[PDB]
Amino acid sequence: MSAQFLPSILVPLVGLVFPAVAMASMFLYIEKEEI
Amino acid sequence: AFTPPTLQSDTPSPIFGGSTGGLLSQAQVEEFHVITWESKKEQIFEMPTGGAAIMRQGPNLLKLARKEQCLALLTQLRTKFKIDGYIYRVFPNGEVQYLHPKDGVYPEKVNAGRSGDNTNMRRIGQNKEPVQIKFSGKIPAEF
Amino acid sequence: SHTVKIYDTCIGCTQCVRACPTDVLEMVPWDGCKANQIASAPRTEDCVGCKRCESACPTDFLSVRVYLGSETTRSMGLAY
Amino acid sequence: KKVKIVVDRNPVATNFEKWAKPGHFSRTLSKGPTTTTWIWNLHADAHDFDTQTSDLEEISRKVFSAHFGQLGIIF
Amino acid sequence: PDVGPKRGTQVRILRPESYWFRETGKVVSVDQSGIRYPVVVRFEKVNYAGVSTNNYALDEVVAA
Amino acid sequence: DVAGLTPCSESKAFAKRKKNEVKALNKRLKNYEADSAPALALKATIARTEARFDKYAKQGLLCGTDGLPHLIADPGLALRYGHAGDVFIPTIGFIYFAGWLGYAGSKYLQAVAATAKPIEKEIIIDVPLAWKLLWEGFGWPLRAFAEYKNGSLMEDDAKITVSPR
Amino acid sequence: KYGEESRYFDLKDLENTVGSWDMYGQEDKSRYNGLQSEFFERAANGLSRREYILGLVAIGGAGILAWGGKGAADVRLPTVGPQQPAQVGPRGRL
Amino acid sequence: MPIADYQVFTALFLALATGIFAVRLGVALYK
Amino acid sequence: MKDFTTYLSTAPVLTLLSVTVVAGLLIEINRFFPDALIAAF
Ligand code: CLA
Ligand code: CLA
Ligand code: CLA
Ligand SMILES: CCCCCCCCCCCCCCCC(=O)OC[C@H](CO[C@@H]1O[C@H](CS(=O)(=O)O)[C@@H](O)[C@H](O)[C@H]1O)OC(=O)CCCCCCCCCCCCCCC
Ligand SMILES: CC1=C(/C=C/C(C)=C/C=C/C(C)=C/C=C/C=C(C)/C=C/C=C(C)/C=C/C2=C(C)C(=O)CCC2(C)C)C(C)(C)CCC1
Ligand code: SF4
Ligand code: SF4
Repeated sequence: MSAQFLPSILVPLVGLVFPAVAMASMFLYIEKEEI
Repeated sequence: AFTPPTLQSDTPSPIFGGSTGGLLSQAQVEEFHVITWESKKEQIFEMPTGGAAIMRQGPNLLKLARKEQCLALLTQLRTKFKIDGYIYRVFPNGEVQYLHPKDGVYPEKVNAGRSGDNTNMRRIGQNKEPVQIKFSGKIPAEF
Repeated sequence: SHTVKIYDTCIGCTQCVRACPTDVLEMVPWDGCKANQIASAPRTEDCVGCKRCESACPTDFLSVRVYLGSETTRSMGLAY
Repeated sequence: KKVKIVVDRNPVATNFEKWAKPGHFSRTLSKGPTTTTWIWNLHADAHDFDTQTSDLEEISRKVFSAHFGQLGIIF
Repeated sequence: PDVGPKRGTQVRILRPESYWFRETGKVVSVDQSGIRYPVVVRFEKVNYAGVSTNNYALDEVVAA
Repeated sequence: DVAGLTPCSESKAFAKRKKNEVKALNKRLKNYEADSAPALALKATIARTEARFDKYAKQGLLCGTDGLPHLIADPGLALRYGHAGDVFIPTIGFIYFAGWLGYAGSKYLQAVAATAKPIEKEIIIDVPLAWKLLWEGFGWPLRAFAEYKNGSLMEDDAKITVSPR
Repeated sequence: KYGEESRYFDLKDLENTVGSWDMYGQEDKSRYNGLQSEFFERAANGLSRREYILGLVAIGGAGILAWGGKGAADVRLPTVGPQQPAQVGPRGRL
Repeated sequence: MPIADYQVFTALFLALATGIFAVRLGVALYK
Repeated sequence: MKDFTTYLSTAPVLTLLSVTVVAGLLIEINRFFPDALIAAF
């Protein structure tokens, strides 16, 4: 496939960075007291 | 001619060895309840939190978490030892609010002078249809 | 905080009041039944929703109804 | 005091009068089978001797006889 | 004199709420006071709560 | 032949199946004596198997490609090709017996419903009355048709309890 | 609480009647050496802000991407390595 | 003729723009 | 004797006896008329 390096960067981004960021943001938002 | 009796902090507590089913951290930041009764003799009774305590001869005070625990203990005292008690609600700031025997007369007995709160003058099937109160944060029972 | 309602079909038997475990109902004077008393729910904030009052009502249909709504620290029966 | 053989003579009569009256052991099963729940309740409390009587002596006697019946079945 | 049917008269229930809707029952007694439901009707069919008697208004029952 | 089915009499698979079953039974029989109990039991089983296969082939049953009998459940199709005893006649027989039991139960329930204590009559059945009603239930088709044409077999919709919609 | 006897309730001392005790806490400002304490408080100077401390965590996120694009290949991960031959399949397929 | 790397990069950029439009629609829906 | 006959008339006793009689009749029908696949009259 063209640009074999792309999956090695996108898979961890969508499975590790994006989920951690999304969970942290959701946790901080669902307990804001004043949204 | 009835006035809520004040809560005396000098009332001794029943003889109990301690248990893990007592007050937690909610009573420190939210509220707790206190039940005070008068016993004619020192006798063993069952606590709502588990175990057995001994109520002293005279005034007894017991602090519990929920109001249901106090009411259960009062029911046990009324149906087993024929003892009448008073329940109060205490807040962390230090405010005491009288509860259960609100007007000195038990709720099962009519007192003539209470508030007829939440008493519809219709039948259960005479409520408004759910489609007639759509887009309104109310149920058919509140009309 | 549940919604407790009393209807005119009540006969003033006072069974629902005796069956309440949190002291939410009480009997007040009335003139629509032979008992000359009706049930009321002045302390609905302490109602937990056990529906014990409905299991004790002898009228058909029930004269006392409990509609579970917004849950609070008291309605959920939480001691912690 | 003093262990001995204490027994009561002829406490229950032997007849089929109660065999034709299902639910005789329970007080709550006296209004008759108004609903099908009564049939299930008849079997769910047949061996609950604690509910059929408040006397410990009768409960013990029932347990002893039930044990004898079980032994006969095993035999 | 007296309102409603006499005691011991077969009546038919008209309240859809009632477990005995469209069913017949015997009039046990009728209260002679300004009561919303003064007609006491007994039934031979127990409801889900095990009750066989109920109170109905004068317009909630039909003779025979 | 109805739907590409071959009669079991001329079906080769049917004969092969019978031969294989008898062969297995004889193989099991070979490990015993000639007059012992297991030998007699196996011989009886062989005789029953042969009689069953012969009866199925003689009754005119239809066999498929697998060699097993097939039933025709269609009036007219089974009546014109001689297969009314497959589902038609059994349907009539069932309907009759089922209606007999149902009518007997209905009559018993209606007869005891007029008693001062019907629930006890339901848990403690009246043997003589039940026997008489069971006998009377054999004429259930005539009685049911008469009650239907009479209007007493049904209850008025206005007299039956219903939910509040 | 004024638990001098059998009284475990006191409105004037309601703080002690709800079990609000530290149990194990102890205030003491004489422990960590001044020279070592200064070094650590100095190392974690501006890292006490939510935005700045999150930045340190953001570095971990960059390391995750760095591992996939470089770290995984340097540890000779099987997924980033090569492949040997193949199979045909059940029937005449690929 | 397999797709080249530049094509994948262009597709990813267009997807980024589409995601921006999607987040804008989501924000509008939240209001 | 009346009580015994009343007990024998109860729902469980009558149910078991009826089921036993029906099962016995069916077993004997299949014993004397076995492998009745169709209604051959
Ligand atoms: C909904 C469609 C869809 C799905 C299910 C997938 C699934 C997948 N993609 Mg892919 N992708 C898509 C659309 C999609 N893609 C489109 C339209 C493009 C063109 C830009 C790409 C370009 C792309 C590349 C370059 C790569 C993948 C890769 C992958 C694999 C790993 C995921 C990853 O980390 O890459 C990240 C994916 C992206 C950065 C772009 C995807 C954006 C889509 C459209 C978001 C859709 C969200 C959805 C509609 C909303 C659902 C809610 C949900 C988020 C909770 C995975 C199996 C990787 C791979 O090949 O693994 C070996 C890889 O490197 N995709
Ligand atoms: C020496 C052993 C023993 C004894 C003497 C008792 C005695 C008693 N038990 Mg108990 N129990 C036992 C063991 C025992 N139990 C065991 C091992 C268990 C774990 C399963 C239980 C769990 C248990 C519960 C949960 C309860 C009791 C209750 C009771 C009391 C009422 C029983 C009754 O009349 O119900 C009626 C008896 C029956 C309806 C018999 C039905 C038999 C079962 C349902 C059928 C099983 C099928 C069988 C294996 C064959 C299958 C073939 C089938 C296809 C035909 C009674 C004093 C009840 C009580 O209220 O206590 C006061 C109660 O609710 N028991
Ligand atoms: C007098 C007995 C009797 C009669 C006349 C009927 C009649 C009827 N039943 Mg019913 N039923 C019965 C007993 C009876 N049932 C019993 C005892 C049960 C509990 C298992 C049921 C459970 C039942 C269900 C769940 C349903 C029906 C339904 C129906 C209707 C459709 C026919 C059917 O599907 O039957 C089906 C029959 C059964 C499922 C079981 C039958 C039970 C036994 C075999 C028959 C009774 C034997 C009786 C005790 C013999 C006494 C003899 C007497 C001399 C003492 C029909 C009007 C259906 C309906 O509503 O249709 C619209 C339906 O859904 N029945
Ligand atoms: C090995 C280590 C691995 C490291 C991995 C990486 C670690 C990084 C950690 C960083 C944590 C996240 C940042 C801080 C969290 C935060 O502020 O919460 C953000 C706010 C906080 O709530 C509240 O929202 C308030 C707004 S109001 O109250 O609603 O007005 C406001 O006060 C403020 O935002 C906030 O307090 O929460 C939200 O509203 C977020 C909800 C939705 C979260 C997912 C967004 C969708 C995906 C992102 C878009 C993708 C790209 C789109 C274009 C293509
Ligand atoms: C520039 C550039 C670079 C950066 C490239 C980058 C950064 C690429 C990023 C690409 C990304 C990240 C694409 C993400 C796309 C996400 C999409 C298409 C999501 C769509 C979601 C949809 C359509 C549905 C949303 C929904 C809606 C609307 C709701 O209302 C409910 C929620 C939900 C159901 C999800 C680098 C530096 C590399 C090199 C130099 C040039
Ligand atoms: S639901 Fe329970 S707590 Fe509420 S009024 Fe009825 S009995 Fe009382
Ligand atoms: S239980 Fe029913 S009838 Fe009795 S007092 Fe309460 S609401 Fe009235």
